[PDB]
Amino acid sequence: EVQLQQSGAELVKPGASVKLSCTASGFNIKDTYIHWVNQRPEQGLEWIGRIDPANGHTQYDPKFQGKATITADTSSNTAYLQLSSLTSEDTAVYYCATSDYSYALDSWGQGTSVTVSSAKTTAPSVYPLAPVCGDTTGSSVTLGCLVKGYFPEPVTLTWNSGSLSSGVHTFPAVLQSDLYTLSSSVTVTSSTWPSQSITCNVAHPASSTKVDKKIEPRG
Amino acid sequence: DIVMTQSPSSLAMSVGQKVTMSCKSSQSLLNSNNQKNYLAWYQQKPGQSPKLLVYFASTRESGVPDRFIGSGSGTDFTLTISSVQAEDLADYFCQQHYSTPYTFGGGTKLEIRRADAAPTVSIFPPSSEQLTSGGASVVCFLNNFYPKDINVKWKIDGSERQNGVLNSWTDQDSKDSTYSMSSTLTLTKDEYERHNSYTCEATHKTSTSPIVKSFNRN
Amino acid sequence: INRTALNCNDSLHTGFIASLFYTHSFNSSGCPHYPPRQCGVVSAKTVCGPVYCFTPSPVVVGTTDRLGAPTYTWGENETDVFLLNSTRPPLGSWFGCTWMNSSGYTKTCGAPPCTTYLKCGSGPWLTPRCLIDYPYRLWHYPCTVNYTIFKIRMYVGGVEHRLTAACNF
Ligand SMILES: *[C@@H]1O[C@H](CO)[C@@H](O[C@@H]2O[C@H](CO)[C@@H](O[C@@H]3O[C@H](CO)[C@@H](O)[C@H](O)[C@@H]3O)[C@H](O)[C@H]2NC(C)=O)[C@H](O)[C@H]1NC(C)=O
Ligand SMILES: *[C@@H]1O[C@H](CO)[C@@H](O[C@@H]2O[C@H](CO)[C@@H](O)[C@H](O)[C@H]2NC(C)=O)[C@H](O)[C@H]1NC(C)=O
Ligand SMILES: *[C@@H]1O[C@H](CO)[C@@H](O)[C@H](O)[C@H]1NC(C)=O
Ligand SMILES: *[C@@H]1O[C@H](CO)[C@@H](O)[C@H](O)[C@H]1NC(C)=O
Repeated sequence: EVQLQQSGAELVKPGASVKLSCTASGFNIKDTYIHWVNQRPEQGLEWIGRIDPANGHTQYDPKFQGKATITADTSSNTAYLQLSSLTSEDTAVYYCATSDYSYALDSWGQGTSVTVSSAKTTAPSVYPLAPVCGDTTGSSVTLGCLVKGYFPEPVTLTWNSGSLSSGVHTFPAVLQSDLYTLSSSVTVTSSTWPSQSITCNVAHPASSTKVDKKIEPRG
Repeated sequence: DIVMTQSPSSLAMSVGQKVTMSCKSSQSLLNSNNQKNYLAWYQQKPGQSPKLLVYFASTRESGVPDRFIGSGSGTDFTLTISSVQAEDLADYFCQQHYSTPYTFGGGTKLEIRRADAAPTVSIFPPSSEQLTSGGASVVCFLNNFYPKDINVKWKIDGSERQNGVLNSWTDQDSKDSTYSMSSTLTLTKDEYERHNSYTCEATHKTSTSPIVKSFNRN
Repeated sequence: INRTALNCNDSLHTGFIASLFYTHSFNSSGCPHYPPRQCGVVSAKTVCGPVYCFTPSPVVVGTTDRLGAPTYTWGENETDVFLLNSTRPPLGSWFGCTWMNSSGYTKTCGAPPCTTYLKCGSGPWLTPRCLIDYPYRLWHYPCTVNYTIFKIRMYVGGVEHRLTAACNF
């Protein structure tokens, strides 16, 4: 399973174009085929095309021609996928996968999710969720963190800079009116909080948003 | 285009047991020269990229546990797990690598069956930073319960409220095989301060009586 | 500063160094092999052109001295520059190796003789009918021009290698 690094999440306006990157490390791309696979929200997989970087030969699925052009540059050990005139049904995740003669996709990339919308990049507001003020003291306590009113995806949420791992349930973002909303919850033993500091870290690269929020009891 | 039909669409199995899912093609995948079936099986764990399990119908990819076994020929193909594990939960895709365009199956989602579990409920009244901005959201968490079927009713002063609610579910935990659910009810500051109770009611098959968590603005 | 040793002058008139510039070099009127002797140390006086060496993936070896420090002057000062000796890529650096003599024709090298390649593997030949392709495969091996090439993968020592293989079919 060789490794392939893909470009970042792209927000594209309806009608605009976008090019995706897929860089390969540990091997020469000219000894593989480079495929591009598609997956739309809660849909199956779809093969778009492939390219032989040793001679540039490209095969495509007929339903994607005119919309997708695959290229490869053995100089940078990198292949590309250019999407032209995007619509709402082009919103999906795009993978790049290697292959040998068998055309079995043996190694994939992490993916690049593309969002096609005219909506405006908006930064989230991050709120801390402390337990109810009148509450009995138990064995463990559960804290939360609300990330509301941002666009587009993704955000990144961690507790105590990643070192607080277990007992966390980060819930998938939902969308209302062009604005995502995301929550997380962490559960620790009561002898841990508020004895020790528990901070909610939220990043939204689309708006350069980097925010830390310590959970403090109410009153 | 070769059509791949996968059956069933969903599958639940307890840990340590054997499960089977089937893949069928619209034309033969058997090579006459090669006497090889050009079928591939992929596993996609939630929030991840697909991984190669089996290619050439029955050749297991290096590094894959030997409990995954591909079988079949011609037009009938099955993937089998000798003893499924709590980590095996995934969407399993069969794909033909025979002719262009290479087509995929619908996918078979594998769930894990475990012992019933009660939800741990925690309700959170809105933060102070949110109240100064003009809005108020009440959050209610429902963690580590099983099975996944569950319902939530918000009660304001004992009366049901339906608009303003937004829910979210996590994928099944790859370790304890439980489910967790978030439910956020959103108001305006004056609508929020115009009421007292706010109850988050949950009904689950693990209890005949609904689980109630409430607070007061006191 | 590059470090590659070319000492080419075809006393017998091969026309071998005429084969580095193609659209023309494709000539092999006479084609009418793999078993060698284990790699020792050659020195640039005997070499012309690059010195390819097979890990599953092809690699060129650089000029150096008696030790490992490299030369950087195109192999010319009693330049014992190519330490082609090793056991096998599970343990050592490569299976076997090929470079072109100034003769105009060259010979290969390989590990002690006897999938099955990582067991019985010396030269670039995976099987009797198949070799590994490198940019100078046509030059060092001019009778394999009609072989059909295809992509293949191979696991060796825990790392995956991606190869282009040429075969007589
Ligand atoms: C690789 O394939 C090429 C074909 O593109 C081979 O070149 C051709 O080889 C044939 C061999 O039968 C030549 O035909 C014969 O040539 C002899 C001597 O000229 C003649 O006496 C026979 O009557 C017959 O015509 C042919 O001339 C030659 N060239 C072309 C353009 O076809 C080449 O030999 C192959 N190389 C290897 C290593 O297999
Ligand atoms: C490299 O080239 C040299 C000269 O081109 C080869 O030297 C020949 O060696 C044979 C011994 O088998 C002598 O009979 C010839 O007279 C030599 N040719 C000369 C001196 O011009 C040498 O054999 C080549 N290397 C290999 C490995 O074959
Ligand atoms: C110069 O030396 C480097 C060493 O890494 C080698 O890769 C390269 O092929 C040599 N020659 C040229 C023309 O770059
Ligand atoms: C390729 O195989 C054929 C059939 O065995 C044989 O006649 C021919 O000489 C072979 N060519 C080479 C270059 O080995």
